[PDB]
This record gives sequence, C-alpha cells and structure tokens, in this order.
Amino acid sequence: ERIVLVDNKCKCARITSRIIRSSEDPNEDIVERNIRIIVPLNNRENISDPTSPLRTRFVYHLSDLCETCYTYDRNKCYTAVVPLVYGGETKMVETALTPDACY
Amino acid sequence: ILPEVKVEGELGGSVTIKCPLPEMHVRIYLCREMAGSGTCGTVVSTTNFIKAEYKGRVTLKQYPRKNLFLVEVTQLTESDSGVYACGAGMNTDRGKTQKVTLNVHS
Amino acid sequence: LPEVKVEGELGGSVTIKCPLPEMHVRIYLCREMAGSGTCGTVVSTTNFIKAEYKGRVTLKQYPRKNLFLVEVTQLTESDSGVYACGAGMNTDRGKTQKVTLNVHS
Amino acid sequence: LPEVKVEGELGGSVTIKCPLPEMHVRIYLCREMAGSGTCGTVVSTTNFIKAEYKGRVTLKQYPRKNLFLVEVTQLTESDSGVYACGAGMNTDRGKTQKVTLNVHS
Amino acid sequence: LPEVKVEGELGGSVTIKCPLPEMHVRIYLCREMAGSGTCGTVVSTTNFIKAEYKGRVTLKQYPRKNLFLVEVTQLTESDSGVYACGAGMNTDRGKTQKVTLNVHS
Amino acid sequence: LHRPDVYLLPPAREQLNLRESATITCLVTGFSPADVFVQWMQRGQPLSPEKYVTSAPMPEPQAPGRYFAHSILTVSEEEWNTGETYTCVVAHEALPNRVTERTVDKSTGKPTLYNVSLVMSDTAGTCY
Amino acid sequence: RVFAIPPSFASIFLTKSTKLTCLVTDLTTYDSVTISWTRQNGEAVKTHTNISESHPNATFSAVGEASICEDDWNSGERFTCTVTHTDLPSPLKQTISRPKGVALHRPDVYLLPPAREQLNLRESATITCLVTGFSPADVFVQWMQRGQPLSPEKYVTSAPMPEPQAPGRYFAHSILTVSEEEWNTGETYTCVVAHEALPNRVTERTVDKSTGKPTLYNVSLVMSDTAGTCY
Amino acid sequence: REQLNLRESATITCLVTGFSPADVFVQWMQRGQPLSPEKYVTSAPMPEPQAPGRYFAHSILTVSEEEWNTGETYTCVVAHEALPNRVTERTVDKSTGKPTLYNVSLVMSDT
Amino acid sequence: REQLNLRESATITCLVTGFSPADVFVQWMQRGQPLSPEKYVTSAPMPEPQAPGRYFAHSILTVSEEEWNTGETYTCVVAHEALPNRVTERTVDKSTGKPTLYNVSLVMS
Ligand SMILES: *[C@@H]1O[C@H](CO)[C@@H](O[C@@H]2O[C@H](CO)[C@@H](O)[C@H](O)[C@H]2NC(C)=O)[C@H](O)[C@H]1NC(C)=O
Ligand SMILES: *[C@@H]1O[C@H](CO)[C@@H](O)[C@H](O)[C@H]1NC(C)=O
Ligand SMILES: *[C@@H]1O[C@H](CO)[C@@H](O)[C@H](O)[C@H]1NC(C)=O
Ligand SMILES: *[C@@H]1O[C@H](CO)[C@@H](O)[C@H](O)[C@H]1NC(C)=O
Ligand SMILES: *[C@@H]1O[C@H](CO)[C@@H](O)[C@H](O)[C@H]1NC(C)=O
Repeated sequence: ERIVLVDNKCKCARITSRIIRSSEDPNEDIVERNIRIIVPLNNRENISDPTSPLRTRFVYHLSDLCETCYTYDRNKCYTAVVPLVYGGETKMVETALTPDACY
Repeated sequence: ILPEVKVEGELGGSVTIKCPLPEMHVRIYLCREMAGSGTCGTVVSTTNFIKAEYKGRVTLKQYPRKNLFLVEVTQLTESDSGVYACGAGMNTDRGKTQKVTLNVHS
Repeated sequence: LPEVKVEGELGGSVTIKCPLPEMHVRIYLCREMAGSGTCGTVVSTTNFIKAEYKGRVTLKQYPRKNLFLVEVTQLTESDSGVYACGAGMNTDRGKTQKVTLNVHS
Repeated sequence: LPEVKVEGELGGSVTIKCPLPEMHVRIYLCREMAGSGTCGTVVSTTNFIKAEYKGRVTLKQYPRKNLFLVEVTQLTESDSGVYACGAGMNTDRGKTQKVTLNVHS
Repeated sequence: LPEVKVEGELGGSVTIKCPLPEMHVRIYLCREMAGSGTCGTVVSTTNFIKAEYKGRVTLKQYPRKNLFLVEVTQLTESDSGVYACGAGMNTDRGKTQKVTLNVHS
Repeated sequence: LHRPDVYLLPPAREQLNLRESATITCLVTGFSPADVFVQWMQRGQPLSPEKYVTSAPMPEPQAPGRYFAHSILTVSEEEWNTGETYTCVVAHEALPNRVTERTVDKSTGKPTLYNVSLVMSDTAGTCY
Repeated sequence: RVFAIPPSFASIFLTKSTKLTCLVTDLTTYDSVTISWTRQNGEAVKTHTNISESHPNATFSAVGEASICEDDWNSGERFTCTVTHTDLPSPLKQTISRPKGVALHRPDVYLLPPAREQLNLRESATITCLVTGFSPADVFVQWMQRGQPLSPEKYVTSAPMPEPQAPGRYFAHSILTVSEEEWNTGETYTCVVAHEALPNRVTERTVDKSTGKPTLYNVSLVMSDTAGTCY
Repeated sequence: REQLNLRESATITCLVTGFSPADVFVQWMQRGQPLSPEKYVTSAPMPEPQAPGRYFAHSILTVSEEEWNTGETYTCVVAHEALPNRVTERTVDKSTGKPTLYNVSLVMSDT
Repeated sequence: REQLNLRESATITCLVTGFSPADVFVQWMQRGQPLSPEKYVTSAPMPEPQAPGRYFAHSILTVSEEEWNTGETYTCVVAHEALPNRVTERTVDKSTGKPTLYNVSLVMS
C-alpha cells in the first residue's frame, strides 16, 4: 500500500506515504507521511578514514534526500592504506576496513 | 519484505527446510527467534556453530547452482516447533531473508 | 521446557516430579505468579517455605534417578496454577521445567 | 566553501567573483538573510532582480575561465553582508561559494 | 553574608568570630573547599576535628553575647582560604557567615 | 531565450465539497519565443481535445521577452478515489529533451501529519 | 644444535623476497663448515654467502639462505636442510617442509579498551587485541599510534594456541601499555593484522577514549524542512 | 559487543599482571560453584618488557550469548604466593559498561 | 542518603547471614591493604530467628565522606570454614548501582 519516496542507504531514511480511508465516505481522507531515520552512534566522521573523531552532529536536510556520509553500505567494500614496517621495510598496504563485504 | 513460506510436519519423524541462498555472503543461519526478548538465537549456522540442544539432528547443504541451501533435521520433538528464519551477513537480527513456520500434527 | 501437567484431587496429596541437576546447590519449586513478571519461591534448599504453604509441603532430594520429588499435602482452589521448578541464585532466571496444577471437585 | 571576502568603498562599484558550473542552467547570487533560515534570490538567469537592487546589479556569464561575474553599482550600509552564490532550481540547497561584503566610509 | 576578613601572622594563633544562633544545636566552622561544590566540616559540636586540624583548634560557646569563638593555633599556607561558619545538620545549606584567612610571612 | 518553466496544481479543497466535478491546472510560463501546446495524457493515452482548453500565449506582467500560458482540464469528482494522476506535458524548442511530463496525484500534495520515528543504536554502522 | 626457521607468509607477502634459514649454535668453534640444501629428489640449490659471525660466548651462529618458488612450496614438496661438521661426521638432516594449507578461515579481530577499575588507579592503561578463529596459524600483528608506527618492544604478542570449542582453529592475543595521560588525550591506537584468508590480506580495528565503553552519549540530532517537496 | 551481534558465543577474559615470581593459578566459577576445567584456557607467566623481573598472564572463558544475556555473573579467582590471603576475586556482568547518561537534543524545524 | 548530608562521616555495613557453625572472620581492606582492626567493629554469631540451626553476624566501617566521594573500592572479605576455598569478598563504591539518566532537550518548533 505504502509507496516509497526515499530509500537512501547513506542516511538510512525511508520516506513513505499512505492515504487511509475515512469512515465510509470520500471526504476527510487524511494523508500520512512516515519517516524512519536510524542514527549510528559508533561511526566516525570520515567514514573511510578510521582516525577522525566520532560523529556527534547529525544534520538531515530532508529536501535533498527527496558528500559526507553517515552509515556504510551492505553492498560495497571500504578499503584504506597502512604502513607495515615488517622486516624494517615501511610499506603502504591496502586494508579491507569493511571485510566480509569485499569477497 | 520477503516471503513467509510455511511448512508442516504431519506427525514427527523427519522434516525438510529450504530457504533462498544469497550471493557474495559466507554466513547462513536458521535462528528460531522463539525468545520473549525477541533477540534471535542462532540454531545451526556456517562459520562453524550449532545449538546445545540441536545436535546430531541438524545439517546444512549449500547449493549455489539452484541459489538455495538445504537443511535436514531428523526426528521431531516438542521443543523444535514454532517459527524459524533464514539469512546471511554478520548480524543474526537485521540480516533475515525469510520467516518460516514449523508445526507438527501429532 | 517439559510439562508434567500433573493432576490431582481436592484433599489428599499430590507429588510434583522435577529433574535434580548437578553443579547447582539451591533447588526450588517457584510458583509462576505471572502478575508483574515475578515468580515467588515456594520451597528451596535455603529452607524458605512460604507462609501460605507452611507445614503442607516438603522437598526430598536423592540422586538415584537424578530426580527430586516435592509433595503438596491438602489442596485448595489457590493450588491450581503453574509451579516452574529450577535452580540458581536468581529464581526467575532458572525455573527450567514448567508444570500445571488444578483441582477435581 | 571558498570565501572571496571581497572589499569595496562607498559609492562606485564592486565586482563579485563566483564559479560558473556546467550542467546547471539557473545561476544565482542569493543573499544570506540568516533570519528564519531563509535566503532570498538577489539575481538569477531566470531574470529576477530584487526591488531593492533594481537597476543597480547585472550578471554576465562567459565560460572562458569557468567564471561568471556579477557587478553591484552604488553602495549602501545595507550592502554589507553575505551573498552566497550557487546554482540549481532550489536556492537554499546550492550556495556553492560564500562571500562577505562591507563598506569603507 | 558578613565577612570578618580576619587577618593573622604565621605561627601564634588567630581567633575566628562567628554568630551563635538559637534553636540550632549543631554549630560548625566549615571550610569552603570550593572544589566540586562541597564543604568539609573542620569542627562541630558533635565532636569532629578534621585530621589536618587535630589538636590545633577548639570551639567554645557562651550565651553571653550570642557569639561563639573558635581559635586556630599554629598556622600554615594551607590555612589561607574561606571558613564559612553556620548551623543545622546540612553543612552546605548553612554557612550563615563567610570569612577569609591568609598568612603574613 | 530561456527554459519554459512549468507547474501543475491540484483541485481546491473547498472545490471537493459540492460533488459535481474537479479541475486540474497545468501552468506553462516562459518559452521565449512562444511555442507551446499541452496534451493531457492519462496512462499514456491522450485525452479528448474537448476536455483540456488551452487558450493562448500571454506576455508576463513584466515581459522583456518572456511569455506564459494556462491550460485546465475537467474531470469527475467521484473518480478521485483512485487518482489516475492525470499527467500534463509541455513542448518547446528550447528544451534538451523537448518534453517535461508533469503529473500529480491525491497522494502527492500537502502532508496532513508527520509521523517521524527516529531511533538511536550503536549497531547501525552497516545500515543493513 | 641446528635450528631451522621457515619463511613466514608476511615475509613472502610484504618483503616478497623469500628465503629459508638454517642456523647452528651450542657448537665448538671450527671453520671450514659447509651448509647445503637438499630436496626429496636430490637436487641441490644455491646457498648464499655472507655467513653470520660466531657468537661472543664461543659458539656458532651462522646464516644460510636459499630461494625456492612459492608455487613449489604450495606444491608441498618435502625439503631437507643439512650441515657438515668434523665433530659429528654424520651431517645433521632436518626438514623444512611446508604442509600446503588446511581449510582457510578469516580471523575475527576484536579490540577491547582498558578496564574501568584500572583507570581508577590513574597509573597506566593496557589495550588488548584478541584475534580469533583463524586457520592455519599465520597472523602478523602490529600497532601504531595516530598514524605513526610504534616500537616492537612496546607491546607483546602471543603465539597461536588450539581452540577447545572449535576443532582445527587457533587464536592469539596482543597487549599494548601506555601512560594514563596518553589515553586521556584522545590519542587513537589501532591493531592491524595480516593473514592469508584476509581478502585484502590486511584488516584493522581502531578505538579511543570516546569509543571504548563511554560514560555519556552526547548527541545533536537536527532536522529541517520536514515538509519540503518529496516525490 | 561486536562479537555479541553474531548471537553464537561470548568470551570473558581475565588478565593477571604485575606479579613476581611466576607460578600463579587461575580458576573460573559462578555463584560459588566451580566451573568445569575443560571450558577455559590459561597462558603461562610471560616476562613484562618495562618491568625488570615482573610477569603477566591471561585466561579466557567461552559461554553462550544467551547465558550472558540471562544476567548470570562469572567470578575469576587467582592464587599467588604473595597475596596476604593468597586469594583474590573479581566480577563482571551485563551491568558494567552501560552508558551512565544520555544527553540528546532534538531541534526539529520547518525552516 | 541523609547520613551523607552531614559532611562528617559515613558507615558501611557488611551483613553476613545463614552460616554454620560460628567463628566466622571478617576484616576490611582498601585496595589490597588491610585496614587497622580499630577502624571497624564486628558483632558476634547470634542465631537466625526464622531459620533454625543458623547464625548471622554484622560489621560496620566508619569512613570520612570526603574520601568516599572519590573512589576507595572498600572490599569486605569473609573467612568461613565451608566456602569452596574458605575465602570470599565483595565490594561497593560510590557508583555501585547508579542507574541511567536521560536529558532530553526537545526544541520543538
Ligand atoms: C577522508 O579520507 C579520505 C581518504 O584519506 C580523503 O581523501 C583522500 O585524500 C588523499 C590525499 O590526502 C588521496 O590520496 C586519496 O585518494 C583520497 N581518497 C579518495 C577516495 O580519493 C578525504 O579528503 C578525507 N576527508 C576529509 C574531510 O578530510
Ligand atoms: C507511526 O509510526 C509508527 C512507527 O513506524 C508506526 O508503527 C505507526 O503505525 C505510525 N502511525 C501511523 C498512523 O501511520
Ligand atoms: C557536547 O555537545 C555540546 C554541543 O551540543 C558541546 O558544546 C560539548 O563540547 C560536547 N561535549 C564534549 C565532551 O565534547
Ligand atoms: C549536554 O548537552 C547540553 C545541550 O546540548 C550541552 O550544552 C552540554 O555541553 C552537554 N554536556 C556534555 C558533557 O556534553
Ligand atoms: C542536561 O540538560 C541541560 C539542558 O539542556 C543542560 O544544561 C545540561 O548541561 C545537561 N547535562 C548534561 C550532563 O549533559
């Protein structure tokens, strides 16, 4: 019944809508609008860099939804580079920040 | 939402359960979610695991060709009833993909 | 998990059969009040006998068949509910086996 | 993001430098009212020059260096605030560049 | 409210003058620690002399002038702060009079 | 020479109180030089020309070179229980895609309630 | 005593250049000693020069290295290391065979902050890093602070040990110790690990004061234009 | 908490540090009843880098996630020849790292 | 609570119940250092009224409120002759059972 206006996965906002029938009449058919955001309190500021401070402020301009990101995507891989000094050989190596989703 | 396939037993002795097999995921479980809290408790899963109660009566066979995985449970008792789920990923709750119900007429 | 669904008659006595586990000292036959999600212990190894059941119940443990038997003498309408038996310091967290009771009169 | 922090003198004229983007037809030099979180369009390619700025401002676009220049003739105390410039049908969603203005007299 | 701003010298002794009220039995000379909004009782009629001030202070009450006098023998840099005196069970909700102390050496 | 801006409006709230009919208005402004016409299609099927009534291009109140036009259409009141969305369209030479299909439905419009249900968790990182 | 150390996955993975070493110790000092390498079919491979100097306590300390193909090692071909000394006329033969690979599995990395009671003492804080359930045993672990690697002597790493709950599975530990002031200055520490199963061969977890079991949840939820225009 | 999301098992770790000399003894029990010795593993005393001659050790125990959630407490006991009573205990449960307080601040607007 | 609104001292009690036989040993130590036996008192094994063939004891410790508001785990060790290894201990601090506190600050507009 409910149509979907927004399915953003970066902000996990699901804007939907539905019109409910009145008490056996075509009048006062009140419309609805459901919004469901799921805030992550453990994610960092720069989601692709595990050194930036924690994410405190959350700004949601609903107009844009219907680029800084807040949450990860179950269908994608995030990677980075770290210096491994193994054998006295400082070496930048790629690292799967979000493993199990890079297979 | 995803399908709500339902199965029955017609007296105990054997039962068979099938759920869709997702791609690019290594974990597969059949948690029963039969708890008052609601937190699903993984019964039989890959990545090596099993249920303290459910042992020797539970097995998993993944078939990528049919995009399905198969779990076979021998016999039947009163405890192993109610509902069951299926899914993938590394979060038993929030990662489900089906809601199957198990019942026995015995 | 298992339910004895024990049955009896008004007056006389009825025996409640519950499993006697090992590595668990306190053994109780809690009564599922089911009021505000709280269970009140009827009898325990701590010699805790409820006032309403004082002088009418007993608990005997003997690890022969890994069973402890609790007998309830006399009977009243009040004695017609659920008496989950279990072990552990927290009574509510235990109560492994569930049983039901009624009156036939 | 970038701030020209352009400066000028009372009277005369001052030129505001803002980037001219591609795949965006409407180009505006909105004024950040910052009253109830609303920005009012001063000029646009759709042809709308605010009444207070009528006959004193112009907007010329030429994709030579990917820049569009807006000139403000005359000057008043009122002309001493923020004029975020941007593109797109929505005005309070663009504001690609922020700039500040003042008066020296 | 009133401040004696009492002054003294290193060594010797200094007398703190504070009002002796009626209908209040516990009389104390609390020290305003002003650390986490807390005041620690230095002396009281209930008999509690802080360890740091043990054997160096005394409290004598006389109804002659609705005044009670407290004497501090010896002196240390530590003895250079605020010693609000008051009455009642709650020490932080009394502090009838505030006073300051210092050292001259 | 500017892009012809277009808009659409739903029937009035007080109009849905006599139970006779309803009107939907598609406003077309700009399109310099004035070259537009509107065809009201529903479900991809053009409606009869006798229903929608386009009139003429008219200069804007302040018209350096701009113009505008208005076109309405008449429907039945009892048919709005399902919407059907009654799509509008415009055509002009100063358009990269020379079509700007515009459509609205009972569902689209002013929300009469805002049921926001935000949640806080420390396991939303993945946003399954 | 003749000691043989096979090359590690990390060496072959990072340094790329791979070699196997046999060393002798607890042996009377005697020059003119030959170090050789033998496969199961008897073929000999080149042994490298630059033998290590003898230990100051009058005992041997030598290095002998050779290069064998990584595909050859993956083929599971048995190799033998031999050394010659006049004291023992019979050369000592030892095996450095690589047993291919048993079922591969990914190592779950959990990183935990210092205990609350420990911080009460306000002396020093210890951060742990529990790798878990990796088969086989080949995990290289390291620590860096705010993008700068730390000395290997500032932390201690365990060795793979069997897992009672999981047959054919191994786990390991690692702890780092720092002063309380450093932990209380929002400094950030991470525990990078390296294993064959890892898809990128390297993964990392990170914690700081704010993320390790925090006391407060400061949040500034702010939304605007809720009505807007949504389609 | 990351391990808990799997709804399979849980690992409590007991960390003994700073003692000298070696030969410490660690055992696990709950509600006063000793636990089976086939469910936990203990490391041997290992030298401490900065410390001149002090050692450390660590033991881990695996329990069902359900059991952790049920609310059961698990105590860890160490026996060394230097403690005045030669015995010490610690305790952890679900109520250990709960956030002490929230400070949310919604500022809903339409402009 | 009302004891602490005095700024002079606080008392911590260590109730021991249901043991048999007598001769239980209780002492108070702070962060591994046993405290002087003069700083605390102890009751004597007296019978449990409703529970027959049983005993219970008591022990209190006086302490300044200045230092109680800073930490000092203050564990209470008990030495009976029927414990699994003859010794047990418990501890409580200023934040033993503080619950969760919400500070919602809606700026609804
Ligand atoms: C967030 O982190 C990313 C990754 O470090 C930053 O972008 C990288 O910047 C470096 C140079 O500083 C480049 O080598 C990388 O190629 C960039 N990453 C990508 C994906 O292009 C990014 O700038 C950071 N954001 C902030 C605000 O600091
Ligand atoms: C309001 O939102 C809640 C949460 O999504 C939902 O359960 C409820 O049905 C909604 N109410 C209406 C009238 O849509
Ligand atoms: C908590 O948030 C406020 C703003 O809402 C900020 O002023 C303060 O610094 C934050 N607390 C910390 C510890 O950063
Ligand atoms: C708590 O929230 C208020 C309101 O945002 C803020 O002013 C204050 O700084 C916050 N406290 C902390 C410790 O973050
Ligand atoms: C509680 O909320 C009030 C009002 O916003 C704020 O002033 C105060 O700092 C908050 N306290 C904490 C500990 O955040």
